[PDB]
Amino acid sequence: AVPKRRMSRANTRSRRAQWKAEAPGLVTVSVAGQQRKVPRRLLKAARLGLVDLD
Amino acid sequence: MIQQESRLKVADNTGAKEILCIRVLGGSSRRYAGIGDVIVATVKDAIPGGNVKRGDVVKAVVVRTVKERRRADGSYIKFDENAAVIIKNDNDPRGTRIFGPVGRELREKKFMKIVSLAPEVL
Amino acid sequence: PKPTKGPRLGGSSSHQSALLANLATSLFEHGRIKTTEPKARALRPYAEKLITHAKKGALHNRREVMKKIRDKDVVHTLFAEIGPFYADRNGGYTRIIKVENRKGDNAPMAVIELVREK
Amino acid sequence: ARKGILGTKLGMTQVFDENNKVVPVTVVKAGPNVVTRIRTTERDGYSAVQLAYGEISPRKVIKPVAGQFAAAGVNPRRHVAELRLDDEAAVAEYEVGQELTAEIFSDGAYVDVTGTSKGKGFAGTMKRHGFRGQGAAHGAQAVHRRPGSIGGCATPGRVFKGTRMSGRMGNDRVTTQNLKVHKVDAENGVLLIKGAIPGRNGGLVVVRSAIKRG
Amino acid sequence: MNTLDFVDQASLRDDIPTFSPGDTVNVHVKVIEGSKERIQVFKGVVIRRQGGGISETFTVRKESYGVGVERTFPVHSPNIDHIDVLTRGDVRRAKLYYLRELRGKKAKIKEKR
RNA sequence: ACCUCGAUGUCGGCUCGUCGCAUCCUGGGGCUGGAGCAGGUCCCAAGGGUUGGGCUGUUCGCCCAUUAAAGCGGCACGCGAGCUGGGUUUAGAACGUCGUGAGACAGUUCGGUCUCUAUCCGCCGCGCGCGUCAGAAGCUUGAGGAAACCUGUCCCUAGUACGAGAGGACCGGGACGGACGAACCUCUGGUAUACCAGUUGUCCCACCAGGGGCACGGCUGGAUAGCCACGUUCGGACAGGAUAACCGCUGAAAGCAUCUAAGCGGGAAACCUCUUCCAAGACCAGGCUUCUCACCCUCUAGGAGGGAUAAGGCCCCCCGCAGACCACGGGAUUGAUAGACCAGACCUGGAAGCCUAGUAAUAGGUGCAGGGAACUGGCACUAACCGGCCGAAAACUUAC
RNA sequence: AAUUCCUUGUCGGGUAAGUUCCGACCUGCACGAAUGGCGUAACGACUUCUCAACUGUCUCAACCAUAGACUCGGCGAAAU
RNA sequence: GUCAGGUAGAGAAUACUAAGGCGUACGAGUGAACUAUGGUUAAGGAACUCGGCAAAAUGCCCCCGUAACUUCGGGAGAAG
Ligand SMILES: CC[C@H]1OC(=O)[C@H](C)[C@@H](O[C@H]2C[C@@](C)(OC)[C@@H](O)[C@H](C)O2)[C@H](C)[C@@H](O[C@@H]2O[C@H](C)C[C@H](N(C)C)[C@H]2O)[C@](C)(O)C[C@@H](C)C(=O)[C@H](C)[C@@H](O)[C@]1(C)O
Repeated sequence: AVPKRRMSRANTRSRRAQWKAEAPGLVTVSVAGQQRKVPRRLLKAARLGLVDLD
Repeated sequence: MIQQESRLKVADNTGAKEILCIRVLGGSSRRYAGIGDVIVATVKDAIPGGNVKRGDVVKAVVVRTVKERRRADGSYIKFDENAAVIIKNDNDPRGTRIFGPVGRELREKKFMKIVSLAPEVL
Repeated sequence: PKPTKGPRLGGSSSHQSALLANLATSLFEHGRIKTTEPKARALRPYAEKLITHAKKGALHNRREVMKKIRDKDVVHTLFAEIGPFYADRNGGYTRIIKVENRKGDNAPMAVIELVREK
Repeated sequence: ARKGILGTKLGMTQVFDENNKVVPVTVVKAGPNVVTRIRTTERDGYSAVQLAYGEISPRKVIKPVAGQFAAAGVNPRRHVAELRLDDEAAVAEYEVGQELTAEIFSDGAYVDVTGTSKGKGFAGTMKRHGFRGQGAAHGAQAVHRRPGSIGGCATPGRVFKGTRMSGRMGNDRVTTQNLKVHKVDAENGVLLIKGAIPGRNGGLVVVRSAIKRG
Repeated sequence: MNTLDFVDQASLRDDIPTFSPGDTVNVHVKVIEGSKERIQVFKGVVIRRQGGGISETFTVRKESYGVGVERTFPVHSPNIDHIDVLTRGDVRRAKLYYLRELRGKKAKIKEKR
C-alpha cells in the first residue's frame, strides 16, 4: 500500500524518536598503568591485551 | 485408517474382489475406518459369476488395516493390506468364508460370525 | 556436538561443516584465532571434541580426527602436542574471549584460544 | 474443601493397570509444600491457603520474600502460590508451617492440573487457530498458509476484536481437568497422573482436586 | 539414566530373553476374550525394537494366511507372559522394514548358529 | 437516476468470519384429524452444530452415500491492496443466423498477463515510557472481558399403556461413540541439512588400507531430542438463580360467583452464576514483607535543583523446550547456567588395526564393537568477569 | 448412403452418483453435402473424456534446509 | 566464430575433476509468522480442482514380446 496522507510532524517525530542509539555500559580496566573505560563485555579482552585502546 | 475412495480387498467369498469406500458409517463427518468400522462401499472388481456384481453398493466391515491400530494393553496390530468383509444389515458376512486374519476389534464390535469364520483372529 | 539450532553458520550445512573444519585447523595451528563470536561459539565444542580424540591417542582416534581436519600437519600437531598437553585436563580445552566488533559490519568478534595455564 | 499441592512436571511415562492396560502417566513431583500464609475473609476478604514449594538458596531469595517467609516462620522456597477454597472451614483445616505431601491425594482421585503451556512462539494462523490452509496448487499465489479474508467490506468497515490472527502462542495458564491419579508414590513424593499436563518437564504445576469430579 | 527411572524400575520385568531384531520369536499374549483368560501364541520375526526402559516396544512380523501381520508389544508388557526366542537371526541392521515388501522364500533370514 | 465514470473490480469456488431469526436438537400448547402407542402435522421460546462426493459456468438444481440435522438470509448478491480465474466481457479463430460488405449476435465452441514494500483507522500479538502520593518486593482480586456450550447410537427400565394385532413408549439409569477444541510426547507414526550405516560416479588425502570434498544431506536403510498428528490424555459438565406455557391463593372493583381480576406465591439448550483463560491503565490501584525511619551539596533556607544511596531492578555475562526484537533461569562463582570431559540412556549395527578362512569378491574372531545429538546424572576443566547504571517521604482538614 | 441440429426422448454401456462419448430403437414429403459433406493411417506443447501407475492436488497437514522476512552495523529510495 | 584434457558416459548430456579462472563488490547474526526454492512424509490415493494445474511417476542397456487399425511406410520404444 501507499501512505494516504502526509504524516503530521507530531506523529513523524513521535515515532522517529524511537530510532535512538543505546549508550554502551562502560567499566574501568587498568592497562599499562592507565585506567581506561571498556564495555564489561570486553573487560577480559582488555585485561588480556586483546582490545585496541589506541 | 480407511477413508472415502480408499480401495479395500474383500476378505470374503462373495465374488467381490475389491471395494471402494463410499462412506464411513458411525456419525456425520466420520473420517476414518479402522478394524471393526463399517463402511458403505462399491464393488470395483468382482468374480464374473457370483452373488455380488461389479458396481454394487454394499456394506462392509474393515477386518484388516495397514495403519497400525493401538490396543488397550499398549500393543498394536498392523496388516499388509486393507481388507473388509461384506456384511448385511444383520452385521453378518454376506459370504460364508472369511480369508486371511482379522483383528479382535471385530469381536469387540460383535462381528462374532466374522470372528468365528476367520481362520485366525489376532 | 549439539547441532546449530538456527540457520547454519556458513549459509548451508556443508559450508558450516567446512567452516568448522577450517576454524579447528587454524586454532590447532596458531593456538588462538580471532573470528566472529558465533563462529567461536560453534567451534569451541567442535574443537574440544577433536582435542578429545587427540587425547585418546590411537590410530582410530587419528582416523576420526582426519575425517574432519584433512590437514596431516595439524593432525600430527594435535596427536603429538595438544593431546599430551591436555592429558591431565578434563574438558574445557578452549577459551572464548569476546573482543571488539568489526568496523565493516559491527559483527561480534571473539578470540578463541587453546587453554595453556597448566 | 478442595485439596491441592504444588509440584513439578518431572516427565511422562507409561505404567500398566490391574487389567494390563497401558496408562500414559505424567510423573509430577508433588514435593512437600509448606503452608506459608492463610488467607481469611476477615483479613483478606477471601479464603485461600498460600503454599510454598521448591528448594531455593537464601542468597538467591530477596529480602522482601525472605521477610515474608520469616514472618510465616518457615524457610524460603522457590515458588509461592495460593489455593482458593470455598468456605472458611477449609482454611481452618490448614495452618502455617503445615507439611503438605503428595499423600493428600489418593490413587484414583481425579485432579485438575494447572501449568504454563509450552511456548510455541509467534505462530501462524494455521498452527495457532487451526485455519484451513489455502490450496497448495491450482493457481494459489503465495497464500498457502495465510489467513484469507479478515472482515467484510464497507459495512463493518473494520476488523472485529477477537479476530483469530497469527501471534505468539503458548506460555499460557492451562488447567487440564479430571486427570486420574493412577498412583501416589508416597516414598518419592510423586504422583502418576493419567494423561498429559500442560507445560515443559520441570515446570511448576498445581495439582488440585478435580473441581468437577470431586 | 533417566529422571523417571525410579518410577520405571517398578514396572520393568525379568523373564525377557536377549532377543534382537531378526530373531524368530513366539510371544505368548494373554487374551481374556469372553471372560476366559487363554494364551495366544504370536510366532514371527522381530523386525524392530525401539525405546528404552518401560516404554520399549518390539515389533514381531509373521505371514499368516497370505497376509503379513505385524504385531507390536511393549517389551515389559504384563499382558505378555513369556517370549521364547526360537532361533537367532543374522540380520545386518536394527530394523527390518524391508521384510514388508518381501514375500515367500525371499523372506528368509540367516541364522547365526 | 440521488454518490461514485481525473475508476466504487464482476459471477462462481477458496479462506476467514460476523450478525439476524423468518427453528433443521433443547421447552411447551392444540390435534391426539394417532380414540391410543412407535410416529407425525401445526403454532409459540439462538448455545452449539448444521458432512463428503458426482453431474453442474453453474447464481439454481438434480443425483450418490450419510447425517441429529445437512436451515434461510444480511454484511458492496461479506470477503480478489486475502487467493483462484472455471463463468463473464477486449484483442486470435471456427461454426450457426443476419448483413452486399465492413461487421453483428442475453448464439455454440477453443485460446486468452489478476499490479502495489501498509502511512492512518481497525485487528492479532509484543515491548518502551509514565502513572497508580515515599522507593521495592513476592501473594493477589475480581469491576469488566474472552473461550467453551454440538450430538449420536446400543443396553436396562421393557417387549411394560393399547389391552386386535402389527408394532411399541415417555421419564429415569448405564455402555460405547462421531465431530470439535485444548494440552502433551509415554505409545504409534511423520520429520530429521553437525547422528549411525550401506552404496554409485568422480577427485583428492603419495600409495594400500581407512577416510574426506562434491553430485538434492548424491542416493539408500534407519534414526534419540525438539516440533508434530495420524498418536496420548482431557473437556463440553454437575448444580443454583431469574425467565414463554402450566398453575396456586380466599375468591372481587362484581351475587351459588368465576384462572386471576389489582395484589402475592411455584416448574428448558437461550439469560445470570457455575467451568477455563485474561484482567487494578478497574483513573474508585487489596492483606503482607523490604529497606529506611532522609546521607550530603547549592538558589531560596519557601519551594526546589543534583549527587550518593539502604532496599530492589537493569545492562553486561552463561543460558533455556522463552524468544522476530521481551521478559524467565544461572552468574559477579557462596556456581552445575551452558560447553567440554566421565558415565548412563538412546540411535545405528558389529568400527579401525590385527589375526584367521577363502587364487578373490568377501566371511569369521577380537567385540553389545565402534561412532554419535539434543535427554539423565556426576564433573568448575572452559565461560559466567576484581563492573557499571538506575533506584526514600511537600503536607493539610476532620473523632479518640 | 456415412447425417448428425437429433433437443432422441426409449433403452442401455460407462460412475455408487458419469460429463466427453459409445451403441441399437429413434425420429417423414427433410435436409445437409450430385462436390462440399462424410470417412481417413500417421502426426499434434490443439480441445474433451475414461483408465493403469503415481503421488502433499486433497483428507490434513507436520517437520528440515536455504533466500527473504526478523535483529545489529553501513549505505539508503519509492509510489502517495 | 575458434580451441574442446581426464574419469565414468553414446555423447559437446550429466557428475566430479586437470590446466586455467574465480569466490562477482553490503555483511554479521538469528530454529518467529508469512512468502519463495528445494527435501521427506504414516494411512488413504484425484476424494483436490474448471481442469491431475503442480508435484509424483516412467526413464538406461541387453534379451524376449508387441494390439486395433493402416495410405503397408507405420502404429512401435505399442503394450507387457
Ligand atoms: C503487472 C503490472 C501492471 O499490473 C497490471 O497489469 C494489473 C494486473 C492490471 O490488471 C489486469 C488484470 C485485471 C483483471 O485486473 C483488474 C484487468 O481488469 C486489468 C484491465 O488488467 C491493472 C490492475 C489495471 O487496472 C485495472 O484496470 C481496470 C481497467 C479497472 C480496474 N479498476 C479501476 C476497476 C483497474 O485497477 C491497469 C489498467 O493496468 C492499471 C494501470 C494503472 C496500469 O497500466 C499499470 C501501469 C499496470 O500496467 C501495472 C499495475 O503495472
